[PDB]
Amino acid sequence: GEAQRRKEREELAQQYEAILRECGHGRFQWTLYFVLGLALMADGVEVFVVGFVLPSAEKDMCLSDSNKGMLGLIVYLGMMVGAFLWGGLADRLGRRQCLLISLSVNSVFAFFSSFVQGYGTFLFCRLLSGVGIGGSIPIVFSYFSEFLAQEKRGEHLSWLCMFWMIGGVYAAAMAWAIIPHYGWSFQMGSAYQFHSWRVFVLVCAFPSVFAIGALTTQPESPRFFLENGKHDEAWMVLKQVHDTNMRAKGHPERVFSVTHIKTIHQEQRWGVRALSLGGQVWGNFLSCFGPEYRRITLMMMGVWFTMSFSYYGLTVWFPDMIRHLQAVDYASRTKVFPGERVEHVTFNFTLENQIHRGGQYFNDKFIGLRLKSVSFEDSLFEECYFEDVTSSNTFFRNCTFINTVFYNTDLFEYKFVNSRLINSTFLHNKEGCPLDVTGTGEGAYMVYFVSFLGTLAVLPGNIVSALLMDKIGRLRMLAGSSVMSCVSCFFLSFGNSESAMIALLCLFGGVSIASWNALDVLTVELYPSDKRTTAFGFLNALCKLAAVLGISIFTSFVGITKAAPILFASAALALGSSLALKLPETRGQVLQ
Amino acid sequence: TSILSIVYKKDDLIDLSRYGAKINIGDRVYYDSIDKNQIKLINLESSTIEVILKNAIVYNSMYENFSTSFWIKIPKYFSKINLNNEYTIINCIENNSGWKVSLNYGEIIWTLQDNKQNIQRVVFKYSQMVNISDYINRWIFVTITNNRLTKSKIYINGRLIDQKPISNLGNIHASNKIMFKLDGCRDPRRYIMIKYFNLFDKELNEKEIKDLYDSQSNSGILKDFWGNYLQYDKPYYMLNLFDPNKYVDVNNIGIRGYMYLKGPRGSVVTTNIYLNSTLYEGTKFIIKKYASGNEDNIVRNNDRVYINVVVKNKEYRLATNASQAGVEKILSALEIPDVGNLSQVVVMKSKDDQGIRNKCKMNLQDNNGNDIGFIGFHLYDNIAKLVASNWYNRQVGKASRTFGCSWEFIPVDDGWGESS
Ligand SMILES: *[C@@H]1O[C@H](CO[C@@H]2O[C@@H](C)[C@@H](O)[C@@H](O)[C@@H]2O)[C@@H](O[C@@H]2O[C@H](CO)[C@@H](O)[C@H](O)[C@H]2NC(C)=O)[C@H](O)[C@H]1NC(C)=O
Ligand SMILES: CCC[C@@H]1CC(=O)N([C@@H](CC)C(N)=O)C1
Ligand SMILES: *[C@@H]1O[C@H](CO)[C@@H](O)[C@H](O)[C@H]1NC(C)=O
Ligand SMILES: *[C@@H]1O[C@H](CO)[C@@H](O)[C@H](O)[C@H]1NC(C)=O
Repeated sequence: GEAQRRKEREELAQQYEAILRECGHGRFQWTLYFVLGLALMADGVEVFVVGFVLPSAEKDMCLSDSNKGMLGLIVYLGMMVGAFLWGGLADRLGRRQCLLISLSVNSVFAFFSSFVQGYGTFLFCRLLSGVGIGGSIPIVFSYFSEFLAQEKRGEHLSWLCMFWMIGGVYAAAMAWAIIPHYGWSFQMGSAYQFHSWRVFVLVCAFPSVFAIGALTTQPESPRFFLENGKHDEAWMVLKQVHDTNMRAKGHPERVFSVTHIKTIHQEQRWGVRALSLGGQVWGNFLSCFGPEYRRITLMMMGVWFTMSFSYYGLTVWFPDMIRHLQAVDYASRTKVFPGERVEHVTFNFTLENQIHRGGQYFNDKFIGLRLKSVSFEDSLFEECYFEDVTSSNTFFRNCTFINTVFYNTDLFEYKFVNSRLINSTFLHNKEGCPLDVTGTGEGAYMVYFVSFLGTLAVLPGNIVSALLMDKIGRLRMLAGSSVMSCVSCFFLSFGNSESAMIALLCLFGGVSIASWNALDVLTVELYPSDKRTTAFGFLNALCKLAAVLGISIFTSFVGITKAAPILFASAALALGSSLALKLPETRGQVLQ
Repeated sequence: TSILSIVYKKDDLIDLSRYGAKINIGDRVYYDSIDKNQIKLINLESSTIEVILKNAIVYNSMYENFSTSFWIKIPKYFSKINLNNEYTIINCIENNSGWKVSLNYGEIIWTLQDNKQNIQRVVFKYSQMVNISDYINRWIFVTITNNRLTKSKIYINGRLIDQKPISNLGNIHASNKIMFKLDGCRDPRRYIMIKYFNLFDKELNEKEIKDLYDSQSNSGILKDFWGNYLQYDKPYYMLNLFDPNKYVDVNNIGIRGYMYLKGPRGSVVTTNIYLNSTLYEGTKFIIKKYASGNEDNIVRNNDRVYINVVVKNKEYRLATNASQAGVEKILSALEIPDVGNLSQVVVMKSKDDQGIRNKCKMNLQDNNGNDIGFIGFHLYDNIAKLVASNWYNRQVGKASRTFGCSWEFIPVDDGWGESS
């Protein structure tokens, strides 16, 4: 029984490869390449939106700690759910069908989140958008693989990763050209406010809609039709491929010589259908852990987990380290004024990064002052008057206030730490958040630039892989790029300034891309066409879970030491390369 | 049934009961100008009151039940000197045996002690961190009952607060003379107000305590936030009981303008001494007599008055157009001579139809004696606008819960000590 099924599958794969060789490479392949490139660009854009809008949403929504981190991680949680779900569903519903469904869900919820005012609703909308876009990568790669002959499969598949970098560049450019315009205050509804980061979210949800629009005009992959017992539509799709290719070539007169293609033999209602779909998906997932695929699946799991953990940890750790260095410089530039006795006089100033200690102000009226990271310590205020005072990161510690009036000030109760107020009156307090939210100004600009640089770092290595995938092999490229990634992780210690961190981030991003391309091609080529998307989606869910763990750990390791992240990344990459070197070779084989 | 009852008279304090208690008063004891029956005691040796009963009415038994009642006003405690400073205000202990009532930071304590030096203490506690307090600087009706067989109980405003068994206590002796002075107060600027001190030789139950509370409450006269009499030509700040976190404010002057509820209120803080809400915010309301024939300035029930409103230290008049859309019609503050024929007359109500005392309410009526309705607030497009409506009267007729027809008048007082 098993032998007959294996023979049928092998013969079907061989005939399919022969048909694809007969049709050739041409206009149809490039058109589908661009369509799925848009589908992948949507995914590439999706991972930057929350990170780019957090500085503004934290003030526009009164975001505290333990809520910004969840906002950051919700996209990866949504991707982890969506990758598995759509990878499981694509082997039973179709690659194009599930791609349309998931992309439409992503577009709908990304459009909805652009107008949502609350936090829990924003978290839910972003989680559902991540669920929608989670399954873009596995479905796109398995869908593009089934239209390529064995002569050039790694090259044509690795050309498909340029669009992830293009999406990253697009997100960086949109953030640079949209977010800095803080003056935009469109008003629709008195209780609601429309800022520029919502416009950024809209423009970032645009590429998923464009991808759906491009995907409406592409046919289903013939291989899914053949596996599922449908031979007429598979033959029609192959004929359409042949006609398009040969019409582009310049010979629109030859005839599709293929007549018959052997097909795999096939052997309350809503609830029954859902139960059947769940059972079949669970069966596919369990067969992925079968006697034939049990070593391969475990090694693939290890490689995906290790490389995702290391890459995501590093790519989140680099901006955090840059920010920590900038904060250290800022705190090193702080000025100190120990002791000052001040008599009756009106006070006007805008102070940045100062500490006044041991002050004694008597009958001083502070009118219209902006305070930025200004701290008063050991001070005594008597018969003072604060009017039109606005302050951020300002604290009054060990201070005593007597007969003082705070009129039209945002000096809330959390800014008076270990302070004693006697007979003091708070009048007409300005509207503000109950707790500190910090402030981000011009320093956001460079951040976008940094991200842009990182994405540009991917540009060279990709090309090399695209020019060398079929010359050396997937295993050799994977190992030889993981080794360089480990070398860069060790080299990490030779940098303590912002420029050094930028150069190191660019180097790591430019080195790991070849390994990622090889991993994608290898996981495409190592699984049969009836389990390709299920396995790819499961491995992508594992990748997203590893990304979450790595992000959490490497954020917890910022500002403590530079040895723990280096050790973790180097160990994980070494283990991943070791596990990868034992995989089987798939170059020069039919897509079986 | 009353043995001692101090009541003001012509420049003296007289016992109403048929016992002729001898009362002597110090030279630094004050009397309020409007309500001379209220007695003010300061933290001075001279500010003293002695009362002397007869030898036939001295509490000297073991099975004798007895009760005391009075009205007390205690200002706010401002600084840290006041905690852990229990000071006696009324005393009747001699040879270490008797009864006394004292005050501590947010506490009113009643103490009994017998010949065996056994202490029984019944305490009422009120916080000082509340936004709006019911006891800080406001008149409080305190009644203490003692049944030697069962319990000693305290009652604040006619409701039970604390009770403690005293059956273990032995024979309680009482002084021939009763004290009224502040003893043991370290604060040298601390004073109290007491009035209507009554003594009974039996334990009162809930019914007698309650009807005594109504009898001594003077339900026929309006009261301000502090419990004093409501007076004409005196600026009052406005507080709404239903919405106590917003103050009455105006934006424009005239018919095109409206008065609304603007918030939130400020705060007055002294770092774990008090965290009160600011009471001197908004626009002051002055009451002008129109048809009240009484010579005094006291505002009584069913008085038909005018309501001036103080905006930027200028006096305007409350008025509204009787003929506009809807029953809930907006109120406005407009110039005094230009009012013309818009409705001005407001009837002050203190007690309900049955005579049960409630808070201050204002019923706007026109020149023809037709009730425009009670004054309250209604929400128009997220603005709490002051309106005169018949809806509150309809709810009162149906015995339903009215929403926002109850107001409080807060004059500036020294016991609050807020900076304006
Ligand atoms: C805290 O203030 C109270 C009340 O004073 C008012 O509020 C102050 C903030 C300030 O604006 C004063 O001008 C106000 O009159 C003080 O208690 C009163 O103090 C005054 C002294 O000016 C005195 O004449 C009163 O008798 C005091 N009243 C009482 C009931 O004691 C209080 O002393 C202040 N606290 C401290 C530590 O100074
Ligand atoms: C710099 C390369 C790492 C990124 C991380 C990631 O998830 N990448 C996708 C590319 C479509 C992938 N699954 O390879 C590339
Ligand atoms: C300084 O004071 C003047 C007048 O008091 C005012 O116009 C100006 O705005 C103040 N400075 C700042 C920075 O607000
Ligand atoms: C500052 O705090 C210290 C204790 O931390 C205290 O001894 C000192 O008195 C404080 N300064 C002032 C001005 O009260």
